[PDB]
Amino acid sequence: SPYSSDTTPCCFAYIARPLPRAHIKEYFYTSGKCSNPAVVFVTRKNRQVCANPEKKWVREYINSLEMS
Amino acid sequence: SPYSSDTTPCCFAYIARPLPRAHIKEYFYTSGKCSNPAVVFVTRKNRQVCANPEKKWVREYINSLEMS
Repeated sequence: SPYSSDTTPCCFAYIARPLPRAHIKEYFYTSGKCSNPAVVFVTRKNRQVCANPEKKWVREYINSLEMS
Repeated sequence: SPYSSDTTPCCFAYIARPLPRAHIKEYFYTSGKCSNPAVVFVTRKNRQVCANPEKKWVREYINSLEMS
């Protein structure tokens, strides 16, 4: 191993309500050292949220962020 | 469950070298949704590090932080 001496962002919950696209700084996926793979929406307040890719608005932000 | 819709800080690595007590803002333990329970030293740069309680300097910071 290289040097993964840091905590791992593992999200297991899934907020049913969507978040404000005006406060979603950046998100990212998480898995491997987690019970299940899920998305993580981080706002500008360093607030990490858990979102499942099986929603209709979750993949909406992931698609609006990773544009072409 | 209440509302744990956030990522979980799970540390599995253990830095062999100690950290600078002049940059250790605050630390905390982590477990439950993690493969193993470990400590987490967070500096002022929002840098989360993993430290095991089986070291000689790790419990040193945890004891110097949770004074009486």
